[PDB]
Amino acid sequence: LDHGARHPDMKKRVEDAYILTCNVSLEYEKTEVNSGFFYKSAEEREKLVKAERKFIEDRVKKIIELKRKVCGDSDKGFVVINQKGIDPFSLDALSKEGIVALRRAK
Amino acid sequence: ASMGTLAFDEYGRPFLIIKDQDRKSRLMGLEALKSHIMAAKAVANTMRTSLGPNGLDKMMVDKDGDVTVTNDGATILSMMDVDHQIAKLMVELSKSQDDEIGDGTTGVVVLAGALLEEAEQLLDRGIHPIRIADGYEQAARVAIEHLDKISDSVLVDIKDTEPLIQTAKTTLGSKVVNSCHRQMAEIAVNAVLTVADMERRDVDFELIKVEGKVGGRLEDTKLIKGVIVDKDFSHPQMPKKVEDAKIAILTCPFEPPKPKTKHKLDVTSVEDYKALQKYEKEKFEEMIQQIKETGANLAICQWGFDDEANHLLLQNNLPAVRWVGGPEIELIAIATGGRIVPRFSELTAEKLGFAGLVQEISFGTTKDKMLVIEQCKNSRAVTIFIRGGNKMIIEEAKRSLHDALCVIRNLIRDNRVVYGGGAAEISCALAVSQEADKCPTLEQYAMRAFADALEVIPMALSENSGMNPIQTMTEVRARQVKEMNPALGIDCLHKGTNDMKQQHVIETLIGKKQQISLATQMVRMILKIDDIRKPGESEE
Amino acid sequence: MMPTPVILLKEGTDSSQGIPQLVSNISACQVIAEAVRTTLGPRGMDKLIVDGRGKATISNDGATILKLLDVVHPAAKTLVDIAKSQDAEVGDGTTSVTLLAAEFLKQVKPYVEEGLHPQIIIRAFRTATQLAVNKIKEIAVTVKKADKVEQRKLLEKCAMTALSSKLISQQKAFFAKMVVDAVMMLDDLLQLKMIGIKKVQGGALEDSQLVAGVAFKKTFSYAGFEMQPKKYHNPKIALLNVELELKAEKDNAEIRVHTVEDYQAIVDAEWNILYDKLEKIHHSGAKVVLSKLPIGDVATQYFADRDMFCAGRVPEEDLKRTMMACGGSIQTSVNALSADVLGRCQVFEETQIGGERYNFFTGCPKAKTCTFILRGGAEQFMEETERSLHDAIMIVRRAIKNDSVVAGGGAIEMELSKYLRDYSRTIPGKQQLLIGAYAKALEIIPRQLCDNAGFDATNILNKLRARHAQGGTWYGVDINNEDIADNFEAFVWEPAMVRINALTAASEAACLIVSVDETIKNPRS
Amino acid sequence: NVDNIRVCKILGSGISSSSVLHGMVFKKETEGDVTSVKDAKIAVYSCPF
Amino acid sequence: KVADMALHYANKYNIMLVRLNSKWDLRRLCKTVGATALPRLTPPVLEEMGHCDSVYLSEVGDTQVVVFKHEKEDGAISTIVLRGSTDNLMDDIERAVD
Ligand SMILES: Nc1ncnc2c1ncn2[C@@H]1O[C@H](COP(=O)(O)OP(=O)(O)O)[C@@H](O)[C@H]1O
Ligand SMILES: Nc1ncnc2c1ncn2[C@@H]1O[C@H](COP(=O)(O)OP(=O)(O)O)[C@@H](O)[C@H]1O
Ligand SMILES: [Mg+2]
Ligand SMILES: [Mg+2]
Repeated sequence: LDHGARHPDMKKRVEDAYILTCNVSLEYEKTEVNSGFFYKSAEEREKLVKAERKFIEDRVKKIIELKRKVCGDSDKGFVVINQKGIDPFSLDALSKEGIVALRRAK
Repeated sequence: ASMGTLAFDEYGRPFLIIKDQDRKSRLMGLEALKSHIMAAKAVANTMRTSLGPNGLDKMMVDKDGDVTVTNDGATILSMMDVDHQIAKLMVELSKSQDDEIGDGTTGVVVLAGALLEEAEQLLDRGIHPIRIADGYEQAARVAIEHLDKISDSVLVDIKDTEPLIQTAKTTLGSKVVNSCHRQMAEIAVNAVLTVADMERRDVDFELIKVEGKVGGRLEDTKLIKGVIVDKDFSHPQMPKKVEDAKIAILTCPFEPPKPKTKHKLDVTSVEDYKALQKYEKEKFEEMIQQIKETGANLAICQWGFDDEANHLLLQNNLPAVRWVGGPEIELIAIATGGRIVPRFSELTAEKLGFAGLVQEISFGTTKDKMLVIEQCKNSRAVTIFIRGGNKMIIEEAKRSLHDALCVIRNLIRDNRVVYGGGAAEISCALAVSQEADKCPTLEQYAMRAFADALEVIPMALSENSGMNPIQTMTEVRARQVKEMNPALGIDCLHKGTNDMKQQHVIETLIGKKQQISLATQMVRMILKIDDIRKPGESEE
Repeated sequence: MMPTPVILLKEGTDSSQGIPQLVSNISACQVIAEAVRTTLGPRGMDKLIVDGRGKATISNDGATILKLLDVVHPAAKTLVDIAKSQDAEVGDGTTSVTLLAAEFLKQVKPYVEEGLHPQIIIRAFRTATQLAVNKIKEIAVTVKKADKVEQRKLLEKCAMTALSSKLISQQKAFFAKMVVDAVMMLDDLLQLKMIGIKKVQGGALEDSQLVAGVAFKKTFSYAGFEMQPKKYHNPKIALLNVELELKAEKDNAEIRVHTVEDYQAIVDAEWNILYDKLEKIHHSGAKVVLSKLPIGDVATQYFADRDMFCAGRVPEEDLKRTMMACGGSIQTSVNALSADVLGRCQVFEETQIGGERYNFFTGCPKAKTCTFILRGGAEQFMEETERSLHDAIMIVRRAIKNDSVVAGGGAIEMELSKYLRDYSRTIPGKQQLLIGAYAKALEIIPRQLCDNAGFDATNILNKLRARHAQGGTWYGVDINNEDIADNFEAFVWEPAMVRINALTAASEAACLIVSVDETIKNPRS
Repeated sequence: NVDNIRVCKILGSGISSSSVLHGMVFKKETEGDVTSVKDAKIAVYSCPF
Repeated sequence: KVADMALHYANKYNIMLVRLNSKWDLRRLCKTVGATALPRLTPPVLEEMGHCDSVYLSEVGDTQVVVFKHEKEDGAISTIVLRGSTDNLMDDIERAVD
């Protein structure tokens, strides 16, 4: 592939690898029906900011759960090739679990 | 004598050094000094005809064809479309003299021109320009010391204003408003003394409102110890005169309140519409009632108001004025002793200003109305209201009165005076000549040149009055030498005596000192320039 | 030359190769140096440059003159670059660097013509420069006494020497005392941004003053400002970064109400927010209020009613200087306006300064800053005064960093030339001619001083050479006496690092110019 | 790694005054009032402050 | 960017602020100090905290610079401070260094 991992802390070489070929957007997506956010205080804004990433974090967590279930050791590894982009938040979340991921594949 | 350098290499290869060097021009050495001196001499000779009581005016035309007849040297040089850099330096010198002093903007230019002419003669004789500048600097130091020595102190007390009147008259003698000479002098003195800080502090010129209106006569110009406003009463049926008015200065429009933040008031039922209409009506009624409760007689607003408030004010016997400017609001608050109130909720009787008389004034067959607020208790703001036969004399009177105000301000800052008419110049030239005798030979030429340049003011004054310059100046100098009297000058008005102390020709000492200093440093700066690099592009 | 059917480089490419282009480069450097020759020494003159816009600039500083010249010659631009480098690192001697580099090139031009290999010239320049720098470090006069009075005298003498070449040379003692006093108040870094320089038109040069505090121009006062008192005898200053106006609470804030009572409550809430900020400021005990952000008319009238002073849109640098002088803290929020965050000055006043209104903060005992107020009859007059004071300030700062001085007026360079000639007398001979040429080129500065002063350069140079050979390290050109004199006893003092940097930069520029054999100019895009 | 060697070009004092620093140099100022730290505890945020 | 309120509250707590515009410089600083570029304003944990012997503001020539200096003769990234009298000369020296 003509591209590599976009996270600086990502692993550069995986000996034994499990391949997860996916076409799921792991970056932030806007609602099709022009949602917009309404709040009245800074704490409400913080709660809305934290809760607006729940949808993507659910799929990232599903990937993490699959990773932890397949291999409970550090010997093997997961390479995630995604046809769609991955935002830096999900990239960091995946990197913290020792998963190398690729975005915007052909 | 231009194009900089042009060699194209000893080997025939291109030799390009400076961008667009083939279209640029330069001057070096004594030629640049000669050109600068020529330009400065031309400017000074043009300006020297407008010096003294017999000086003549210059009719200045701008880009758009507007015409300003004026005698102020700073204005004359500011409105000129000069292109020479030395001319721009002369204009900056005049602007500096106007800024620091406010008077003597023409003497500085003539003095600088005479100094540069004498420097031209010295350079032709073969003296380094830096030596000339140093000699001029030390001669200026000697002259300033002599001016300090021969100065006289005057009283700046309100009880006796005669020396102040004489000084203002001396300032206004050369202007066209000398037909009302003592009247303008007195109104300027009273204006400056009214708005001033007693302990020799500054005088704030923005507490003086100088406004002019065409028509009437120049003699009709008067000092109003209050505020004059271009606005009038809002309702045409409101009374045109209020006696013992209790002013209510407000900065909030007489309209329903409106939040600054983006807001939307939702009406969802007929009851909401009824409540909204009732709220608007009650807001109008309550703002009118709040204004009336304080006992005020007049209401002054800055941001205007609508029809319901206007008719409610008329119905409640409350004359009102709208759309008054911020500076005018501040002046009214200062003069009447009231406080600026941001909203009706904070309006109290203690914040109401007091004006003895508020009147609306007509100006003939013009439909124009202007409001007069005067007869204040202890007004700390003053207004000068100028009338004339045409707008041009009105502008000239404005700048002449500004000169008088600046002169009285200088007197307040420092009360030491010297006697004009060229007497101070003659005494300074004599002192410089005496000091030159004790000086070594090399700087003696610079000292003598400085003295000769100082002597140009009496010659200009005598020539402008039709007398023979050299003979009159020599006779006055001889009389000054024979008997100890530094107050002998050029009798421009032909009053029969040369004693300027008796003629009451009085000038501020700091004005003369600033004249000499500024002329000296500008002459030094011009002399130190030995190279010019103009673009030479002749751009459109 | 034969026309190739397919040419190598694009059409219009100009190439010059060999000795002729090196000679042309040397001549270009001479041309650039000639434009700044007369601006050297106490008898130097000023230059006037007019741009395309017609705004003339008048300067005695070499770096400024070179920058205002649109030099496009690739070899000539090196002189401008090294002048800027000398101005950056040292601040004085921007004419000496160019003069020395051009003199080096002129001296080695005859040897370049006769086919001498440029690497030999470069090695000779490097050797001579190292020897000269070592000699300067060795013979620089420093005193190990550690006392305030003589250190201050040294600083004042250095400032006077750096100032005795400009239009303010008549008041050089006064301005040097001002500059030394200004620099001594900077705490540890001697930051230039802590020395304010305000230019006010109109007035004599002697009317210029240095305030032990901070001063800045009045900034667009609103209505009701004239009712505020303009003098305080022990004010507390509330330095702020706060918008004191009626405004939307936030850009993306929308208020939705469906009741007239709620409408009135919202209006009263906006007014209450503004009055709460104002009341907190007032109850903080401060009397003078300054802010980066605008202060509205409502706040101005509120402060006027409390006999307080307000000023909005004060520039960042002015508030920084005010904080350094008074010892407060710029607060973006007014919720905690304690006593330790409020500035304090002995006297605050608004006065008339030459047709303008200026706010004066004086009497600060712990001030780490200052503000120059410069008076003059013209805009360019005050600009050149500011440039001269900048040169003096840089010299004084460098002398604070290290107080090693050498006599000026060409004494140091005459001594260096004598030492270099003595060294060159004891080497095989291929390097001897080049080192002797370097030593001879070191004589340009006294010669230029004599030429600008109108002396006879040859006789003065002969006397200086004889005196230096016989003995006496600090004998230079005496401008006033038409002769030579001991310039150390005449207090013509300049820091040694000025000459060190000048020699280093001139040598590097000369070596870079000599090391080029081809010039290629691609066609302009 | 070749990229681990950084070059900072500062004009004025001749190439003989060059030096090697074990760290990094940024030609920039500081936002706050504090200008020097002796026991630094750098916390790096990629997000706006 | 740095907000005004954040800057004021950092000044209140004696915290030095450095604003690196380029992400490359931020990554290099993270490498040379040993810190992790956090994506939120959360306080750093012990492992993510960066350490340096001395951080200070200084002026070299006429340019204000911020120096991250290690006392030890080791680190992930080392910098070379090039002085000179001409920009082109320093460029040539940089080419030689490369
Ligand atoms: N009544 C007078 N008699 C003699 N000389 C006078 C008289 N009034 C003014 N002068 C002189 O005329 C000169 C020019 O004054 P004026 O034209 O009013 O302003 P400026 O000094 O700007 O030209 C002054 O230097 C003053 O000495
Ligand atoms: N009073 C003096 N007598 C003799 N030489 C002086 C005197 N003051 C300055 N110089 C010399 O004039 C030279 C030029 O200094 P200056 O014109 O101030 O700045 P620059 O070096 O940038 O031209 C200096 O090398 C100094 O040695
Ligand atoms: Mg006059
Ligand atoms: Mg100098």
